[PDB]
Amino acid sequence: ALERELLVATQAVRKASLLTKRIQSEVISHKDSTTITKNDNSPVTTGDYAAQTIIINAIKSNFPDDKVVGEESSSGLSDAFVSGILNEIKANDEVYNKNYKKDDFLFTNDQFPLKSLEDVRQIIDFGNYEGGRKGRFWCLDPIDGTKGFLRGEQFAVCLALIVDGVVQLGCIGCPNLVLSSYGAQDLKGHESFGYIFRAVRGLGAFYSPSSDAESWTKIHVRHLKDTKDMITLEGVEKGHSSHDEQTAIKNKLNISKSLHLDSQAKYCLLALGLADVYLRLPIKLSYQEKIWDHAAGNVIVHEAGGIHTDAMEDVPLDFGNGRTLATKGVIASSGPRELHDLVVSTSCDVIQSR
Ligand SMILES: Nc1ncnc2c1ncn2[C@@H]1O[C@H](COP(=O)(O)O)[C@@H](O)[C@H]1O
Ligand SMILES: [Mg+2]
Ligand SMILES: [Mg+2]
Repeated sequence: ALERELLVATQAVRKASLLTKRIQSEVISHKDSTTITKNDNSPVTTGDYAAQTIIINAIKSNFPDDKVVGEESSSGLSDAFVSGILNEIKANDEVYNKNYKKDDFLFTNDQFPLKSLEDVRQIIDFGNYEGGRKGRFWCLDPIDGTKGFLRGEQFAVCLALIVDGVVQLGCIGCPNLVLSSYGAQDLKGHESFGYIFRAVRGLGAFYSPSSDAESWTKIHVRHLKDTKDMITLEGVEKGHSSHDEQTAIKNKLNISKSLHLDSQAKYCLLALGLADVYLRLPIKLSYQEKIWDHAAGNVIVHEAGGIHTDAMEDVPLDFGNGRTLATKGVIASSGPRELHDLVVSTSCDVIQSR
């Protein structure tokens, strides 16, 4: 089920994963001409746009009518900037086609050739769908955790397919994820551009070194019994979640181990069974989480046997509400239900105690 879509997603993320891994230090050193500030003061770089261009152009070459909700827009980009996006794509093509070309797979075609600056603008702007309750659409965060990317640390390339408001397929590239950093083993070929994790609803969750992406290894959450032995997953950026209220949850549950890292790589480590609880409580309750920050991990965690809800009500996340989630905060865990509900009710109590 969804065979073609899974192959398209996997290769699109794979090619964008090599580009963003390759760019990381060039964008950092040259963080005066490749980094733009958006209306909410968040950063956007040549990497974010190049990854969006590669993945939407692969989607459209294979599925010409498909709808895409992508984070970025080309509005306002100068020609000079868009020439830099094209150049990075072509430079990545020269490295990528030497080693990793996939037989019988097209990233571009006659209709969407990805040759000109106008092609780049058009492709980026096919990500302007607003989502919603009915029908099939793609959901894309080209670089999830751009601040992690700019710190030379973790970031992810995230794509999902949503159908009738439910995530059916997810694919997350984590180009800089080294599993030895945590407590685990790294697989053959992980060093060039990290790992790809993926899942289709009902068919399990799997991963592979990005450079391979042919041999897939099944993953599953772990099942620890005592919260005192568990490990939390939290972001690094203090403005993305309430770290002090997450510390209160940890103290109440006697949790003393925590991993901080940017992006939906966090969901991948939960799905691999390397940590137990992802916490993301909101500092301000007016914030609405973007669907592209959670859709790919939602199906991956579900298929790995975990649970995924908001941070207060303990209800499933609804990916049919448009570009954002109407609930407050996000919490995911290895389950079971008793563990998950203990974490979420503790979160609701801490938030209500403000
Ligand atoms: N005020 C905020 N609250 C929650 N998430 C945010 C906020 N500002 C930006 N983000 C998201 O944080 C995501 C990365 O999450 P993370 O790396 O886990 O901290 C980005 O893709 C942004 O959409
Ligand atoms: Mg951004
Ligand atoms: Mg992003």
